[PDB]
This record gives sequence, structure tokens and C-alpha cells, in this order.
Amino acid sequence: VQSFNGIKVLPPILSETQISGYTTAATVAAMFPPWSAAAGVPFPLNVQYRINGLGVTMDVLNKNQKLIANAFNKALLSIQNGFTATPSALAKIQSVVN
Amino acid sequence: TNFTIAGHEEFIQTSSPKVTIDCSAFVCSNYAACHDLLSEYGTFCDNI
Amino acid sequence: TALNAYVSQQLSDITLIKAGASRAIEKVNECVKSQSPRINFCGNGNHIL
Amino acid sequence: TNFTIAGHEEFIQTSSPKVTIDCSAFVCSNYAACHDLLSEYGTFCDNINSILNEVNDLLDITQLQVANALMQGVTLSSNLNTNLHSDVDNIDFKSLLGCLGSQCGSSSRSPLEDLLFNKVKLSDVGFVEAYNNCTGGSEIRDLLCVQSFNGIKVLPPILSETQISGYTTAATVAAMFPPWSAAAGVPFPLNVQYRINGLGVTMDVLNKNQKLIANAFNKALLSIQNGFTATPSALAKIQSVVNANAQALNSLLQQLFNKFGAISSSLQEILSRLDPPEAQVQIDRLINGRLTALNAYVSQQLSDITLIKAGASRAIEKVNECVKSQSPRINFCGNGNHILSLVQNAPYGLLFIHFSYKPTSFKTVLVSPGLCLSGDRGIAPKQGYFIKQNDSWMFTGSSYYYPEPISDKNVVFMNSCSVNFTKAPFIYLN
Amino acid sequence: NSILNEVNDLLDITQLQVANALMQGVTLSSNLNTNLHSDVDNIDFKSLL
Amino acid sequence: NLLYDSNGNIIGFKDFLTNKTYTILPCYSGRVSAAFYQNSSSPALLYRNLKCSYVLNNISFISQPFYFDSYLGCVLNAVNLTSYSVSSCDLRMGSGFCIDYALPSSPYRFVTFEPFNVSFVNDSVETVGGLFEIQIP
Ligand SMILES: *[C@@H]1O[C@H](CO)[C@@H](O)[C@H](O)[C@H]1NC(C)=O
Ligand SMILES: *[C@@H]1O[C@H](CO)[C@@H](O)[C@H](O)[C@H]1NC(C)=O
Ligand SMILES: *[C@@H]1O[C@H](CO)[C@@H](O)[C@H](O)[C@H]1NC(C)=O
Ligand SMILES: *[C@@H]1O[C@H](CO)[C@@H](O)[C@H](O)[C@H]1NC(C)=O
Ligand SMILES: *[C@@H]1O[C@H](CO)[C@@H](O)[C@H](O)[C@H]1NC(C)=O
Repeated sequence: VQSFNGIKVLPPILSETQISGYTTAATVAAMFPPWSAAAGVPFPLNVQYRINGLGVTMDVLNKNQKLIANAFNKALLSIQNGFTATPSALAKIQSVVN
Repeated sequence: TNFTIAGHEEFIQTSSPKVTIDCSAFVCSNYAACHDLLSEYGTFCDNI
Repeated sequence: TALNAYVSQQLSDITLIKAGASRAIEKVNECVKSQSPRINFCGNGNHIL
Repeated sequence: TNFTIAGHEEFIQTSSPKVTIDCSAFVCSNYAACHDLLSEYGTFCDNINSILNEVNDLLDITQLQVANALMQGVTLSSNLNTNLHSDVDNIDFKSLLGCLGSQCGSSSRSPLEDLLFNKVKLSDVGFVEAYNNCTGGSEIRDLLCVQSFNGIKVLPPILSETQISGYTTAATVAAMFPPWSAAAGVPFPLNVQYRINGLGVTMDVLNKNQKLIANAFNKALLSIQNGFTATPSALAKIQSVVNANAQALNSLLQQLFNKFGAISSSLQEILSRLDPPEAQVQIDRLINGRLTALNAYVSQQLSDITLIKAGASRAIEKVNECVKSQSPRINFCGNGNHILSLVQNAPYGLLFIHFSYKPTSFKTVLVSPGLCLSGDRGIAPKQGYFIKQNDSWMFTGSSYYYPEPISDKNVVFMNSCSVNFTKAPFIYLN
Repeated sequence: NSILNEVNDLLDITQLQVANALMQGVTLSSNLNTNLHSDVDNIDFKSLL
Repeated sequence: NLLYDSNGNIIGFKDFLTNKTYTILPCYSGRVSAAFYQNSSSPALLYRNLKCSYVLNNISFISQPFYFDSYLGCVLNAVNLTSYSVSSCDLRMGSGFCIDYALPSSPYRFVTFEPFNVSFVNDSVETVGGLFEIQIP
């Protein structure tokens, strides 16, 4: 109805398909060589340096590598499951359209 | 003594719907008596 | 007059989006694609990735 | 394997023309009967002048913040502002240097800045000379002074372009001579070696290749000057500012020729064909229409002046972190590998010159993420990898292929091995 | 009246963002301060509390 | 018999009598900037982009004993003291100029405006054979 009165919304230059493809390359660049998103540092080895910045004995992180990998899996599933009942971020996304 | 790993989320707005409006369709669609008066202003419409 | 009031609000709305867009670029370059030594910027205190 | 030095330009707008408009002369030129109806809108005219003065105050405070950052902790020698020489350590910088002190004429701009002001006619000095050479003379049909007689005049900023050029000059000298108040107190040739060393380049390769680095800055600086003959992206943004302001002034001036549909567009013919009892209605519709154009014009200035402070704030942070100091931030000053950045004066903004580390050749080599010695030990390299040549493990850089013996300076120490650490019980360390 | 509502709403959100940074990762003990324990390292900080 | 331009302005005229061609040019309808202190008898005037000869002859019919032509235009009721510099100006006129008031010649002084300066040191700039002079605190 607004289109017949001169109010029309135009699509942007880059579609959401091309934008989603750009974010995928950024994630892959931090898991496989040459690690273009981690300064040439492997992903499981870069986490130990980030935690060491706060100050921790590296002998514990080197021994508990299995507990670290299982911890990231629980964090990702918690974010994915949280986007179903009442997301905090999606509540602000709806305000942009409204 | 013991530690784990947590995870949060954050959304930042980057884009916005692009709206385009014209003069000859909002003031009066196809009224000839109105276009002769609306066009008298001139630059007042072109700035929008 | 209503059209002049709408474009006036549109100019003020895009300015806040432009400021928020610049903040997202810093997080991509200094929190995602790199590990900046800045504290309390990427997350909340203890930050890893 | 083989690298060089590249260049890049960047223009950031930090200023805007200061336009001042009067309420009376724009609507009522000289007619006494016109001012009678305008007296009923006395409060409306006071709000227009307050908005324009508010915008001019924002341009005055932002210009002082630019000069404050360029004049923050700058120390020069006494026997220096006497037109000294240049080209320190075979690095030609005479294009980025203007008058060494105040021992010159009126103009004290560097030769590189002259190529920018010569391509912009409506500069700070341009509006001054334009308004002067239009009161008589030979030809006064220019549209610049026609708006001046109708109530549209552009005032010059607080600090002239000569004083701004002198501020940017002192920032360059502070990074080339003692006590080096622009690089935390380190020599200029030595500071470049530490920046390249932080990217993963060995220190010994920078000493033997001093002539290659010195000639690289000279070639990069001469290449950034020859590009001004064409139309680059930096000059395009400068030419767009003067064209955008000129269009807004001409569009507002065209409102004086709009009839607004009452009897006509001009007020002189209204008083000559209509009686006073019916002339008050025709003039009132012109005043109400013209005041709407001024109300809409001052509203666009408030929205446009906000984006100027947003871009100017980025220039202030860039000078204090990329020019006056070396910030540890990454992907902020330039693109990836960053070494040095300089600031130069530009019409309605600033001009930045960024130098980057650009490799030319490559070489595939097998590297290892980490390894541990015998006895449940552990080591890991930093800013480099581990390569094995002639059946012997050695350390190498992350940005230059140069085998180095494994020492206690380029690696870290651990207390246990890892699952993906290669076993090599042959390296001995103390 | 609508625009004035969105203007006041932005000031309310900004008010909470400033208070959030002040109370981001703050831990205190049971034995408190401010006329309970002060004057550390012979430095007078009572005027700031 | 009439010359015009794109934006509907008259810029030419030919006479029906003996052939003499002319042109139409606008007339001066500008303003004047006055700098007034907290307490003074008369403020200092400033006619921007106007010479002192055109002001005291066409737009002003009164006699002013003090007159001075500056880079920004003719300045009235002020003295030429551009050789002096200040850093706490309150009446800014632009282009690096200022107007200062001094209680007891006009009390207003037309001076420059330098809000920032460089801290100079008496050390040398040329090496002494591999050594430099640095002021260490
Ligand atoms: C830490 O907590 C995890 C999960 O509850 C547990 O598996 C682990 O044994 C704990 N470690 C210590 C040292 O208590
Ligand atoms: C790098 O390139 C320059 C110029 O092309 C050349 O003179 C130099 O020998 C090269 N260095 C190596 C190690 O190949
Ligand atoms: C250092 O010791 C002196 C004497 O015991 C004491 O007065 C002062 O407060 C101490 N400084 C501290 C605890 O920071
Ligand atoms: C002006 O020029 C025209 C051109 O032929 C001529 O006819 C006319 O007589 C001239 N005017 C006078 C006053 O002679
Ligand atoms: C004002 O004084 C300066 C310096 O004494 C001089 O250069 C300038 O010509 C003077 N202006 C006049 C005389 O109009």
C-alpha cells in the first residue's frame, strides 16, 4: 500500500548470501593453516596463550587439554539452544524492524 | 581452584532498510490541478 | 512539513548507526582477526577468543 | 624471502565551511513595509541565528583539538629554526618540510601541500580574495558575492592554513632530530628497525639491507607525489566537499526566486500593483514560505556537523597513536603489517601517509608448531616457527626465511610435552 | 510526544551503560571501608569516598 | 534588448535610443561586526572585505579619527599591534587575529592569536662524533 504512494524499500548492494560467505572465510582462517586469523598459530594452541595472559601455570592447561575442548562444545550448544525460548540478542533485532 | 569456559552473545546494528520517497506520488498521485501547484515550489521538493 | 520531519529523523538515525558500525569494525580487527592487548574492550574482563 | 616498502594515502575530513546567514536581508532586502510583518516573527529570527552560531562553535573547538594533538609534547632545538638542511640518513624528506621556523615570507607550506591547494580554488584564502575583488573592479558577476549581498556569507576559521601547516611541520621535525619528542626518544633509523622486527623479521637482515630500506622510502615518497597528476581517491574526496557546500548555497539562493504561489516572486511589483489593504496578505505568504526554507536549511547543518565530529575524532585518535607514538594495536593505523605513519595538512581535513611491509617473494617450507626435549620438558617458539635442515632443528622468523640457532631468547619454556609435539631428544639447552 | 519519548529512552539506556562499567567485575570484602578502613599508605583518600 | 542567465537574473540591457550597452550589478547590503568588551564606551567595528576608503565615503557619513586596514578588512577604533601575540583571546575574528582590551589612543589592540608553542632547548642538533645531547631529568 505504501509502494503505490511512493514509499518503497530498495535492497542493498551485497545480499545476505555474500555477507554470510565472508564470515565463513574468517572462521576457517582460524582453524586450518596458514591460520590467517591467528597469526600463524594453531587454534587449540592459541587458546593456551590467551589464558596464560591472565596468569596460570601452563602445566595445568597442557594436561587438561581434553577438558578445554569439551568446554567449548557446551558453550556453543548453550548459545544455539538459547536462541529458541527467549534470546536476549534477538529481542533487540526485532526492535530494528519494528 | 577449578575453572571452565563460558560463552556470551552480542548483536551490533550495521545496516538499515533504505527508503526512497518521491514528490509526485506522496503529495498527489495523478491530480493535474495539484501538480501545477506543487511544481511551483521547485527546489523545495528536489531537496527531499 | 511531514516529509521534512521524516528526513530530519532519518539523518539523526543513520548517524547512530554509523557510530555503531565503526565499533563493530574494531571488534573484527582487534578481537576476532587479532588478539589486541586491550582489556575490558572485547568482552567482560577475562577474555579468550 | 624478499620484501620492500609500500605507500598509501588517506584523507580524513575534520573541518567545514562556516556559513552565517542573517534573517532580515534574506527575506526583506530594503523594504520598510516588509519589516513590519517580520516584526511579528522576532523570536523566530533569534532562533535561526542561535543555531548557526552553535554550529560555528563546534567547528572552532574541533580545530583547536587538532592543533592540540599536533602540539602535545613537542620539543625542538634552539639552533634549528634557521632554515637548516634535510635528507637525514639518505632519506629525502624535503617535500614534507616547509619553512624551518618563521624565517620565511607569508607562505610556509611544504612543497607536497602546494600540489593540493593549487587544485582547490575555494580554499581558506580563496573565499577571502573572492569577496575582496568583487566591489567594483572589472567583472563582479561571480555568484560568490551575489550571495553576500543577499545575506549568505562564509567566514574564515579561527586558525589560518599557515598556522596549521606550521603545526604539522613541527610534528615531522620531532621525529627526525633529537631529542626525538615524537618517538618516545629513539632515533629515526633505529625506530624503523624495531617496527619491522616486531612483525617477525630477523634483526641482522635489517642491518645489511639498510640501503634497500633507505631507497624504499625515497621511492615510495616520490611515487605518492606523481600520483597527484591524475585523480586519486584522496583528491576526489577533497573536491567533493567544496562542491557539496557550493550546491547547498546555490539551492538556498534559488528560494528567493520561488513565487510560493501568492501573486509573484518579487516584492517590488507587489507594492506597485496592489493596495496596502490587500498587499499584507500577499507579502505574508512570501515571508512564511521563505522562513520555511531557512528553517529547513539550519536543520540540515545540525545533522551534517555531527558526522564531521565523528570523522574528526578518528583523526585525533590516529595522530596520538600512529604519528606521535607507536600503539601496539593491530589493523588500526594501516592494513596488517604497519611500520610508520605521517600527517600532512590538507584543505578541510588532514592527509596521512602510511608505510607498510609488503613482501615480494615466497618459499614453501615445512614447519612445526612445537616440540619438547627429553625429560618431560617443553618449548614453543614466538613470532616464528621451527624448521629442520640437514637433520637439525633450527629457529626461523615468521615473516622472513632465515635459519637461526635455537636459543633461550626466541622460545618459551614449559613443564610438560603435548600430544602433537614431535619428539627430538637431540637438542641440548641450559 | 513520540520523538520526545525515544529521546528520553536513549538517555535511560545510556544511563545504564555507564553504571554497568562502574560495577563490572567489582569484589569487596565483609570488613568494609569508609570510616571503617581508610588511609592506606599514608595517603588521604577520604575526600574521594 | 535584455541579457539573462540560467538562474533568472538580468545582466544586460540595450537602450532603445542611441546604441549604448550596459550591465546590471548588485549593490552592497552587508553588515558590520562589532567587538564589545564587558565595560567600554564604544565597541570596535570591523567591516569585512571592505577597504577604508570605500567605508568612510559611501556607507559612513561620519568622521572617525581612528582607522586601520587589515587583512580581514578595515578596522575602526583600534590600534595596529600585530607584532604582539596572545594566547587567552576572548574576541576571535578568524585568520589568526585577536582583539584585546587594555584599560588606560583606542583601548582595543588588534593582535595575533597563537594558542600553542614549541618548547625550545639550547642543545645542538649536530652530532659530536657519534654522540647526541639529550636533556635527561
Ligand atoms: C573440576 O571440575 C570438573 C567438572 O566438575 C571435574 O571433572 C574436575 O575433576 C575438577 N577438578 C578438580 C581439580 O577438582
Ligand atoms: C630482492 O629484489 C631486489 C630487486 O628486485 C634484488 O636486487 C635482490 O637481490 C633480491 N633479494 C633476494 C634475496 O633475492
Ligand atoms: C611501611 O612501613 C611503615 C612503618 O611500619 C608504615 O608506617 C607504612 O604504612 C608502611 N607502608 C605500607 C604498608 O604501604
Ligand atoms: C542601432 O543599431 C541599429 C542596427 O542597424 C540601427 O538600425 C539603429 O539606427 C542604431 N541606433 C541609432 C540611434 O542609430
Ligand atoms: C601594522 O603593523 C605591521 C607591523 O608593524 C606592519 O607590517 C603593517 O604594515 C601595519 N599595517 C598598516 C600600517 O596598515
